[PDB]
Amino acid sequence: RPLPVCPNPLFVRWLTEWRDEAASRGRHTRFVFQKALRSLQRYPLPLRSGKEAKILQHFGDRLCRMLDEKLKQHLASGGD
Repeated sequence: RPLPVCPNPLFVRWLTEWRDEAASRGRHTRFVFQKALRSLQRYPLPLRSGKEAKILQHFGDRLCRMLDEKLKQHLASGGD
């Protein structure tokens, strides 16, 4: 929604779109994107870095790494 109520990370939409694609494609990573996304929705801190996602074991180091790499790519490319 266009309502900026609750600072939801750029990580939120990524975990949402990857899990959504994973539900349509049959990707097994759908489950790891879920437990990460649910953790973020119950966590009142806007994760700006994968360093901040690292403390959350629900994500895991692989998940935290992907998010931080994507955060880098997006700012560099404008979109994605």
